[PDB]
Amino acid sequence: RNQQLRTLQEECDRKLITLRDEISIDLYELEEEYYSSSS
Amino acid sequence: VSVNLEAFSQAISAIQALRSSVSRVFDCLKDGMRNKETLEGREKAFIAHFQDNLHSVNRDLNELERLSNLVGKLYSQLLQAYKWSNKLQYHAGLASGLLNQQSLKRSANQMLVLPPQYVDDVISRIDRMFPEMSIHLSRPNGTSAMLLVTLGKVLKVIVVMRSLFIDRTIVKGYNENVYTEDGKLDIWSKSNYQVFQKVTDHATTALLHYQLPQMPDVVVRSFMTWLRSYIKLFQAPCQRCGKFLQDGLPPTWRDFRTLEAFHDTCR
Ligand SMILES: [Zn+2]
Repeated sequence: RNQQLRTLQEECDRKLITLRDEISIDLYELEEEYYSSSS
Repeated sequence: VSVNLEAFSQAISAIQALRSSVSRVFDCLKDGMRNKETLEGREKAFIAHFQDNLHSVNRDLNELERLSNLVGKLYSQLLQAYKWSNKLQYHAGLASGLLNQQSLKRSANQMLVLPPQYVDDVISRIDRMFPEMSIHLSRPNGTSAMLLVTLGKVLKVIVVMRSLFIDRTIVKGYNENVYTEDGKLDIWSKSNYQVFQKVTDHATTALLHYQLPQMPDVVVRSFMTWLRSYIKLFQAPCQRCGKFLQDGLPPTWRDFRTLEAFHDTCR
């Protein structure tokens, strides 16, 4: 039971970390676009 | 070796100087005394010029003797290409320096994504040089690489990158535990001493200062070049006040582009 639950936890954390990195790159692009907007 | 090249060119100019100074002695003696209004003044001028010329001959002979004490020991197409290659290389170095000092580019506009393998290759290339710095990459949180740069028995720098571009740095002392309880890097800490908090501040200005827009290899290489100069902490005195200690601080400021020690109060 312990080993199965540890594997599920590790899968969830790898998914979250990769999500954070991709969202961070998108945030960088959006920050450049929004702050450098002329308006 | 290059020192023999410089000593030989030096002594070439020494012989030319000796020959011309001897001929200058005899040429000024050929003309004879000039007029120069006051009689006392003309005697003084002639004597002074003759004495100066003789002294210059003696100095040139002495310099030639000193270089003697210090001296050590189809085919034309290849040498012509060699000479022209060195000429083009030096010409291009000077012209590139003059032009990138004064660029006229105002904006990038007209009218980050990298494999982590590339980051490891770049940082291992930097770690191969500077034999007193060891850089140990790890990735505890995703693709953002975290670096421990140890530096002599002096520093441990924790550099937190983001896509092969330095983001944050924390400088701690040698003994200081940079690891947490679980043996991961302590990315968020301070260093219990005044000196290393000052060097964290100077390192953040260093990563704000060395900013090329596109190419990041020059940035990390130049940051490590600047960081390497901190090995003479606690040994270098300040180049403004001479002393080692201002308010109990060593000179924590290694100046960019001329790595000289200063207390930050001495700017
Ligand atoms: Zn000072």
